[PDB]
Amino acid sequence: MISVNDFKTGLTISVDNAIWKVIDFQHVKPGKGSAFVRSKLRNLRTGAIQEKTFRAGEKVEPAMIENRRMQYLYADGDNHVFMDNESFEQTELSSDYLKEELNYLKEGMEVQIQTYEGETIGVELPKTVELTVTETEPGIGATKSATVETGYTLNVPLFVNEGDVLIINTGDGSYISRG
Repeated sequence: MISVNDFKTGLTISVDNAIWKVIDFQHVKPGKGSAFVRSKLRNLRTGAIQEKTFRAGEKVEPAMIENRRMQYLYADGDNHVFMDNESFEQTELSSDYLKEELNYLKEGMEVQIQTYEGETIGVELPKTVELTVTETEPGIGATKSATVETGYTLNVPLFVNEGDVLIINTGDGSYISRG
């Protein structure tokens, strides 16, 4: 493990049943005695920030995060199958893990998946996506509702027609323009 005398910005560690990144830290020398570390840690699941103190002799546990470039192949009922671009290994993720991301995912999309000791900790989508309109009122600074091919519904300009391709921001869910 990591000694209190060997910290640096950016180390990844496991402590108190969470995984964390060292954002900043101070190496403390108390008078003439035994040194310790006060660290600022970011939780790699939630983004919360907490202070943690490591005392001399403690032996902090390292954490290895795997980051993989993957392709979404297709849905298999409740299973969503992704392929590793380098190895061709397949991973199956569930709708109940991907609840919000399914508003935007479509067959063929490239994603990045992060894993810690077998657990899946994140899926990073493209920043924008192109999705077709399956339901909206016909055309005849005002908006109307539209449903796209994933089931996602959003507000769009009055000129949009069923079958149009929309460019949508995956961060805030908003309409950008037509494709």
